Amino acid sequence: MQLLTNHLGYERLGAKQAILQAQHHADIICCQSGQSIMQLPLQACGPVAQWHIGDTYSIDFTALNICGDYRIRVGDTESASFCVAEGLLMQNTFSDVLHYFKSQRCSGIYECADKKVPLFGTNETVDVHGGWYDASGDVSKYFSHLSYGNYLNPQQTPMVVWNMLTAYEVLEDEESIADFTRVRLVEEALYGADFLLRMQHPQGYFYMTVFDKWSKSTEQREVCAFSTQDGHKSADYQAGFRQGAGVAIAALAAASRLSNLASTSRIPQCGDIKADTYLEAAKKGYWHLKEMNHQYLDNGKENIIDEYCALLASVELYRSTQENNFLAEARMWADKLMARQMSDHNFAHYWAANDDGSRPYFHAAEAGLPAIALMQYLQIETHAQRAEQCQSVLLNALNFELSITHEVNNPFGYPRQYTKAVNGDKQSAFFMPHDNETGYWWQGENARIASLITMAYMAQNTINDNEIKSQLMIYAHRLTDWILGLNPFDMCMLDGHGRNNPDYLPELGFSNAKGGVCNGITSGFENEQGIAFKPEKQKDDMLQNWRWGEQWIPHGAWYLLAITMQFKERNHV
Amino acid sequence: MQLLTNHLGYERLGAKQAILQAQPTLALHHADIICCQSGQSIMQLPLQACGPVAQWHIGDTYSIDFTALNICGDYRIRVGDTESASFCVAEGLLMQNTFSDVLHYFKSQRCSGIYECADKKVPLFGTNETVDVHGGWYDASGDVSKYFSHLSYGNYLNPQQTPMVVWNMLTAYEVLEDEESIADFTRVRLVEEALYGADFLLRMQHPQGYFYMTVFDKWSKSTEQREVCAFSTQDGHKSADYQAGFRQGAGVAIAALAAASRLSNLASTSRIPQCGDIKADTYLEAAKKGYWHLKEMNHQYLDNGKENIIDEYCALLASVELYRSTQENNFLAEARMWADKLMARQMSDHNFAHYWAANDDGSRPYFHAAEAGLPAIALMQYLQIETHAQRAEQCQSVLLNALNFELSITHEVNNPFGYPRQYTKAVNGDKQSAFFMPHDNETGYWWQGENARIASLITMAYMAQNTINDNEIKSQLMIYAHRLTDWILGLNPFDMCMLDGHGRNNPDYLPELGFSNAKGGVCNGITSGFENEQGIAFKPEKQKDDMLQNWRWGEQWIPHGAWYLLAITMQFKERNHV
Ligand code: NA
Ligand code: NA
Repeated sequence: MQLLTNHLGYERLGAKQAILQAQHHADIICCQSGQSIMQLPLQACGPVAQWHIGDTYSIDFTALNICGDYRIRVGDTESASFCVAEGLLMQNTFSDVLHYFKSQRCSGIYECADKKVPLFGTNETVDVHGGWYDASGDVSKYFSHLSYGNYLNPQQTPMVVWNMLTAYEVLEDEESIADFTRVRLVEEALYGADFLLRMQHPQGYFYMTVFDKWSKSTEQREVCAFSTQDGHKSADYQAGFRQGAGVAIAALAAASRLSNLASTSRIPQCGDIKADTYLEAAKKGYWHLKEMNHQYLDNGKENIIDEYCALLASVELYRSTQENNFLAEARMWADKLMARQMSDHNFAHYWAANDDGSRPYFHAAEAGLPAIALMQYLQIETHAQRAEQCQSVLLNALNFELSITHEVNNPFGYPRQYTKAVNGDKQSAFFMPHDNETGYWWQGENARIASLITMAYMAQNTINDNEIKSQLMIYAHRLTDWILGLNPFDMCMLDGHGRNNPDYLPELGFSNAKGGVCNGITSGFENEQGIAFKPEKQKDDMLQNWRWGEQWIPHGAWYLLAITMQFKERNHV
Repeated sequence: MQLLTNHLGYERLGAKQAILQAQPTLALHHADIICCQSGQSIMQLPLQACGPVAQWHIGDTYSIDFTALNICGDYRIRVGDTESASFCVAEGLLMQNTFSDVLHYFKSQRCSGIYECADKKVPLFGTNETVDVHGGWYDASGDVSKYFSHLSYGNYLNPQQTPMVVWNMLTAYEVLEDEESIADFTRVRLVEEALYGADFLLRMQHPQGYFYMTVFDKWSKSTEQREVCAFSTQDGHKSADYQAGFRQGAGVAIAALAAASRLSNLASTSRIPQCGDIKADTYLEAAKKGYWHLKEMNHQYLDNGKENIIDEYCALLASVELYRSTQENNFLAEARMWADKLMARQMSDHNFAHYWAANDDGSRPYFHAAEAGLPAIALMQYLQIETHAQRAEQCQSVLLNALNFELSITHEVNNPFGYPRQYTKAVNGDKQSAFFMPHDNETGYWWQGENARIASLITMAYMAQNTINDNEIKSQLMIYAHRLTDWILGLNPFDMCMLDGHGRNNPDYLPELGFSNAKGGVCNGITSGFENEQGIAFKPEKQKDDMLQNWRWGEQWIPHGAWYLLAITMQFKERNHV
């Protein structure tokens, strides 16, 4: 018998569960007392897919709202201690995540190299210094990659910037947040913004990547795109809306607006914030891609990823300029994005990746973004009928997430998805399919998980359905639990907190950093109905083991925004 | 009862203990060491009573010596029905588990953003000139000011700050050079951090040759208030005495710049990825210029105009490194002059033979909350260059006497935790031995936990392994170094690991004000009682919420991490020492 909990703890007013894996009822013990304060029943749950973890029971101790330290006991099996606190993850983890970013800033010989990096295929060198190393084992810097697969592009460095700026605005009205924390957060954000400036060519487009073929050599760093697990470079480095650039424009436009917030006047300053420079870059990049986008896409065709990224761009540009043309632009993108919601024989209201819905949208970094982008758009849409129609597509999208998550036995509340392999049919699953358009790529989904936590909390201020809001709060707390150690490996994936933190290749000097988040758990390597983390047969194989333990900056950025949204909503019952 | 252990664990070879806190009245007489994986006891051990400690009032304690355990794995201690937490026995343990995190800690504390923007044009106190002193690291988890040193008005308390970080990193980089199991990417990270620091040292040098003592904001976190200055007292009154004498960081800064200039001698330097060349000549010329300028001016920069032990250990480092980097006889003559001065600081009185004196007649003993291992470490550096047989033997006699003194004073009284003791004197008190520095001292306010001091004495105990010729002393120094290491990592009466991110009960500083401790960093730590100097305290109830006092315990400060990083690197070098 093992009692699994969130290794850190539970938000004071959140949904609260533990999972017993055993082949009784449960006590909740006050640590300070040593004595039982609740006695609760075990709800039986079936076996999960082919995870082969035995039967499980959940214990629901949501009603506990007393701040303290507690333990769960069943029989003579005790969980580890965990904490219940208001603002628990804000209080215990938010600072560490900023230090993680500052520790990952491109610096020393790499920063020196990146002042004079060549454009692939040419001898022209450009100054693209700044930003962050992408991963605990990769000093390359990315807008996105996997572009040659079309449907898999993750938003990388730009997403970190937009997430931090958006977190900063959310915290603006929080009295218990200190101005020094604002100084640190906006610094990391504008540091990122400054790199997004340097990644823009005079023509207006942004570079996709500064890539060294994973060599760690300064001489191999080049502005390029790249494809396959062999990292073959190409000259197709102009970033289309889905290849990072839409989110970069969105982040730049948000950055230009900081002087709208009272804290920006109050905190210490030096120089002035280059506000107009950010805004002009965002506008220029935007009108450039409305001219050039399709020519930058590998298959020449826009898909749901373009549409949510361009929606964020045009929305932020509208908030930052109040120019009617950007509201028209946002309406245009929102209409397209809403039309990706489609129904078939398996699901009502799933998200389509392509035009006919034959390829469902699923995304290991950012599955919450279609709904997130719609919520952002809802903050600006004053047309009552457009707002109403959008609310309903947004409600169906939230319902679809809950519904597919609950379709099958799922004691952990792992957010399920609708996927398709290249030689396979559409099907619901826990984890992304391994046979996809990249021909190799799949890994833990912590960023995707945190993007869905972010969507669930954002919905609290957006929708009207109190029942759905309720189920979202619960969904959000269990996805949070998974990342923080309530999973079958009893493993906290936020480094420096909880137990069993995994490492990457510290024997080779590629160690995971405190405050960072790793890729995480996948299906099995041979059995895609299985579950795995550093499975025995691949654990020592360097061509494969990065799928599990390596850290990657989008995980940390989406976790940062997730916990900031949790903090906003921490008292909404 | 409670079983206290190193929260992380024990280096595979050498001294290992746990401490039991239990009633005087304990019927039990043995401990078992349990293998976590199987639950089998693999060793059974006697309990040795240690007796009460000073006026700590922690009750009775017993030590459990499981040094004989060499077998890698996870274990716990059991006494009766009481068990300790689990811990690891591993070769290279702290290197494997903490080194990378301490480097990420430094990179996380680099001066950046608006503070970097301010420091490119910071005013010099009392003038209308401004200077570009950007770079380096924030001094503390609650202080974005940057320091060579401070407490200069107290004369005997100056701690080596930013410069010590750079010398410690460079010294660690060199020790690691012939370690096959350290990866080159680690070397890239460590030399980056060290040269980042050395670059800041260069910007801190005035064209005349002296270094600025401090870039200080009166603790305000205001960009405009930053200013090159000295300051004094707890109110931070600024002044124009910002020329750093040898003891005010400048001697260690010269040592660091001279060590930096030599990195091209190391095979790794050519091997790792390049982006142009390290500024070797620039560092060496600055070190020489700074050195000769203080040979002329030092006395004028000192608050009482008189050098003391701290000038002599810092200037011994400076001259030893300049000799190493130049091979010029000139610098070996300097180093010999400084060593002769430092050795003459060892004195005896009715309490202690061969204590260290801070002033000329030994009426004020040397004690130092950041760096008490430095007199012996400087002498060890010098022994590395001294070719003359009689000079070496005489210096070895003084060193062995100093190592014996630290072991004697630590073992003078009941001391289950092996806390390194020291010989102190309050401004209106007599010389006496103690655990913790005296609260009534020349500063009129300053005292705090001693982690950097603890790690400098760990560093001294491991450097001795390669320097001295006495096996029995080398052996008691290994034991001492291990217990010092335990204290920092949670084998203490607070059951508190003070390396943030590792172990349990990590303390914070003022996170509700946005001043959060950083993972990989080390806090000040434990002190005597606030009212009772014979007691022990860490965030005591009466002062825990008082901001004029609570910085003494939980705040992080960069000397602690930097001395911790060197201490574990010297342990790693000596890990196979049979
Ligand atoms: Na492209
Ligand atoms: Na001075």
